[PDB]
Amino acid sequence: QLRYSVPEEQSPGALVGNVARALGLELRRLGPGCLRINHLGAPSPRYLELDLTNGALFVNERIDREALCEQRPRCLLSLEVLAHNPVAVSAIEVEILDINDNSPRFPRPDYQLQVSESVAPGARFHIESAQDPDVGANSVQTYELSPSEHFELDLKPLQENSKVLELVLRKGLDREQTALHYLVLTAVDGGIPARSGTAQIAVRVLDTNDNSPAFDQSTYRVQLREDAPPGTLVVKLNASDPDEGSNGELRYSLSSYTSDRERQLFSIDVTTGEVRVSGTLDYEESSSYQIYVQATDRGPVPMAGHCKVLVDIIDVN
Ligand SMILES: *[C@@H]1O[C@H](CO)[C@@H](O)[C@H](O)[C@H]1NC(C)=O
Ligand SMILES: *[C@H]1O[C@H](CO)[C@@H](O)[C@H](O)[C@@H]1O
Ligand SMILES: *[C@H]1O[C@H](CO)[C@@H](O)[C@H](O)[C@@H]1O
Ligand SMILES: [Ca+2]
Ligand SMILES: [Ca+2]
Ligand SMILES: [Ca+2]
Ligand SMILES: [Ca+2]
Ligand SMILES: [Ca+2]
Ligand SMILES: [Ca+2]
Repeated sequence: QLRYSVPEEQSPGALVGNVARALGLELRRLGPGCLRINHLGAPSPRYLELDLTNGALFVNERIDREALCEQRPRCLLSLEVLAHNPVAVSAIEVEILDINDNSPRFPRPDYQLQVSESVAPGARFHIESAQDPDVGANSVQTYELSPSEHFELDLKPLQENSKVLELVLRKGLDREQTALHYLVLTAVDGGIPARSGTAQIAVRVLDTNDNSPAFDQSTYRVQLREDAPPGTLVVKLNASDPDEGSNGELRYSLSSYTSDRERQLFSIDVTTGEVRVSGTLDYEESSSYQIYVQATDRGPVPMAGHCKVLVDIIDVN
């Protein structure tokens, strides 16, 4: 047939071709109503018009390839040119070229991802692909991710013109270090200049009980007078747990390894961690005491920290 290529979205009056010269048709053989226009085997609006004065085919209306052909790779208008004296029918095909007049667009602007802190590196997360109503090179080609030490993208060709996008955990997460990672995902087409679309991804690091309680010091040394009354404050122990909520909540207790006698002599407060004197003290009975104290989590798997209190009884009278 006769074939022309017209880029979409040209303003009316743009020249397509010289039809009369191409088909060897004298202008006298052309008249009103001599141009028929078809799309997909059905008649269509006057996207094109033929000038009877110079035999030129030109753009008569806005031609939007996206509306016409959507995602189909080829966009073709079928024309019939009708001549008389003698009667002749010439078929013309007009290809509508795609331009990069659309940007890549994600279905949503904001995405939220929940990842447990225990999740090990090399884990992979589904992320939704962007869409670009253009075709070929003008459609989505590459993705890039905002700078992150923890996450990277994997982009793989899948079919003819679509790709698989995967979010990959490259480095371990630590909620105590950072609880929320802000990521921007950018989709880019292959048009020149390239057009972009972005989506925000918020990565929330869920807490695991991966920290055990810890005292400021391993060992405490205290001098206690033997005549110290019961309820006397021996020492205030401070333990801390950086985990979240129940996982960082501590209860103080004396270790089971402590002797029965010491439990009678000494007591510790479960919440505050104040070690106090319970029973009367005798330097003759004992020169020293060794109290083992532990602090425990309220997490699903309770975690513990330990320290030793060394009590020096001071002789009186
Ligand atoms: C525990 O913390 C309190 C509050 O700052 C402080 O007064 C006390 O000395 C601390 N105890 C120890 C053993 O450091
Ligand atoms: C759209 O914009 C992004 C940055 O926002 C570019 O990286 C891309 O190449 C396109 O120009
Ligand atoms: C992602 O970022 C681009 C460029 O900052 C915005 O234009 C877009 O709307 C989204 O916020
Ligand atoms: Ca268009
Ligand atoms: Ca287009
Ligand atoms: Ca595009
Ligand atoms: Ca941690
Ligand atoms: Ca934790
Ligand atoms: Ca903990």
